[PDB]
Amino acid sequence: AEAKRLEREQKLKLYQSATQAVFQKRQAGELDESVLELTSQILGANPDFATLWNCRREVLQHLETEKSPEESAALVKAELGFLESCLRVNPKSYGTWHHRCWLLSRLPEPNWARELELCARFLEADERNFHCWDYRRFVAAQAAVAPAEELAFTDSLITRNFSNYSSWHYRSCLLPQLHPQPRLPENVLLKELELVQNAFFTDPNDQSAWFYHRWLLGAGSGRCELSVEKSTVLQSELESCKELQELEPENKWCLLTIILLMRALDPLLYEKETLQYFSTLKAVDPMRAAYLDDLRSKFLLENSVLKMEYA
Amino acid sequence: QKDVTIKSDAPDTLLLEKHADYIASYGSDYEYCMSEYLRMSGVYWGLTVMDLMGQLHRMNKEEILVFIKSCQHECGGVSASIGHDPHLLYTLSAVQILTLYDSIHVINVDKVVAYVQSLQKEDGSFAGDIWGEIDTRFSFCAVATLALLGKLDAINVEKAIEFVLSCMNFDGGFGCRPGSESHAGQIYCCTGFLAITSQLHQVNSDLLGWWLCERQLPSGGLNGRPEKLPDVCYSWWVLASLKIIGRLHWIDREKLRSFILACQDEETGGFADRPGDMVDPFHTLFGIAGLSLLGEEQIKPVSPVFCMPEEVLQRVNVQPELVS
Ligand SMILES: COc1ccc(S(=O)(=O)N2Cc3cc(C#N)ccc3N(Cc3cncn3C)C[C@H]2Cc2ccc(OC(=O)NCc3ccccc3)cc2)cc1
Ligand SMILES: [Ca+2]
Ligand SMILES: [Zn+2]
Repeated sequence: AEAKRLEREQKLKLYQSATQAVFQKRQAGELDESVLELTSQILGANPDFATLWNCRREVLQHLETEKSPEESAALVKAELGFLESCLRVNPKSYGTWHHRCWLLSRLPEPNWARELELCARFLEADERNFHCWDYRRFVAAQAAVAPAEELAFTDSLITRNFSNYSSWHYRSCLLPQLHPQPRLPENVLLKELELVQNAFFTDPNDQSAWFYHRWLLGAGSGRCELSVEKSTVLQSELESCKELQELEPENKWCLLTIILLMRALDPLLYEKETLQYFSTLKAVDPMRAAYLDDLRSKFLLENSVLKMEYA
Repeated sequence: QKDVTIKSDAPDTLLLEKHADYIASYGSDYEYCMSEYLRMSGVYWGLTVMDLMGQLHRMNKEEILVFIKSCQHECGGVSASIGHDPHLLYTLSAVQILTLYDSIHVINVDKVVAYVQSLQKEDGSFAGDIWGEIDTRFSFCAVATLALLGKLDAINVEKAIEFVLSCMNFDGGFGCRPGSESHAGQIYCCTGFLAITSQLHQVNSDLLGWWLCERQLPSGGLNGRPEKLPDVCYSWWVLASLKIIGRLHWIDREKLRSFILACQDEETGGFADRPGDMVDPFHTLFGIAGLSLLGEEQIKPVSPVFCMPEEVLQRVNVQPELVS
């Protein structure tokens, strides 16, 4: 108690004094290496202290004016190591990741392949770190990496383990890029439906696949236009979800998906079953009862409009 | 599945008097000193929660107005504290505070407007400061700040709208920048932005509303994205968003309230992020603001857009229409 709790009033005084000294130096116009020394001591533990990242940038901008290409190149490499060490301690600080982007954005011949590996590494540590995924999209653009390559990266990440919301999200942005119009092609859609279906039949409790599948369900051309292949694939998904329902009667995602599939197939033909599935799902997921009633009301309106369009 | 189990001896009643004591005495300490980099926002959280509880008078108006004036720089931007650098985040917080106090002319309003205007990029986005970080959080800071000053026309609104809509995702939500994954925090900023700019018709309320209502875990608490732990601030980001888009009834209010109450500290006062953890004024604002949106009678009505008392916004006449 007395050792550790007391220790931080000593740590506070160091941060207190180092911070004082940084502002002293800064008001003096002393844009030198001593500020880099002092800020390294504070930013390691406290990377959300934005003003100190600004001081580092001011120092580096100044020093690059009065140092050689070699000395400036050496400062940049020291800055990359500092940044990596900071990210190891706190991989979720906005300030640290932005400083890295700022840094890499102003280099003449930056090494983007290396940066893509830093990303793959942090993403092994935490596959959901959105700062890292954001940095990866930044690096992919800067290095003009093709969508196909990033698509190959997501697949590998899909199958090695769970925690895939971030990787499915990235796929949802990449797929439209591989077929860029001013709505996926059915062939692409069918392949995606097969991949996602594998995922949620493998791990039926992970919501990310089910969310993505709901999107794919709307991403096509309409039920009036169902190919025999798409019709058959959706009917097969329906039967496979009913199978899953037998094994996992309290799995809410498969029940919701059954309703969505019946909609995608034939709203009026499956009207009776849709209504039955709504009662079951509401009993299984009572917190979503209000949502489920509103969705049901929506679907009934849709059905009424279909029935009135009758000849 | 990732959830917190609320132990049965967790608080189940609203301890208002202890919270006002907590905030009134806040800043009289280790954590205080280390959060100087967000001080202006810290002051906004304290003043706003006190004002929602009718206790604003217990804070130091005169001392806050001097602090704010000293935090405006020559560029017009406001810093979090004396000596720190200007940023949209603290410029917003300062303007919110001066709005709570009807003291906007404490600062140079023309210069704040020029500062905000200067941070907009060709694609319509906003940087948070001169160092260029782009985030939809800053699109919200910019138009919220300008809405409160009656100066929304000062920026390129159509371009700003285009940028925010370019951050909309497959799931109806929004991230930091184009292509970024949906996160409750950014959803809150972007729906708030679309409220201010009158563009809620561009949101898919049924789709986004479902994503948001699926944030509620068996515990009653809301998380910020799939497969994460619930907490009190996420509970505000999600509920506020749902209210803006007209779908607050898609969550279980009574389970949420119980979660929020269980985050209170019965002895020290204030709220923490989750039950039994260390309180702070941030989660205290958001717990309190969350309960008010849920209907709690002892708390003034709060704007889901500005996270300020509705009566304050009524007085300045900035009350954006919500979906329903
Ligand atoms: C306790 O350790 C931390 C960790 C991170 C931070 S932070 O600088 O990155 N920031 C502030 C923050 C403040 C407190 C307090 N008191 C507590 C947490 C916290 N966090 C950390 C956190 C919260 N929940 C999970 N975590 C890990 C993050 C962050 C929160 C924050 C900061 C600025 C914000 O400002 C705005 O978005 N403003 C736009 C705005 C303003 C008013 C109304 C509407 C929108 C909002 C939230 C601060 C302390
Ligand atoms: Ca007073
Ligand atoms: Zn939180």
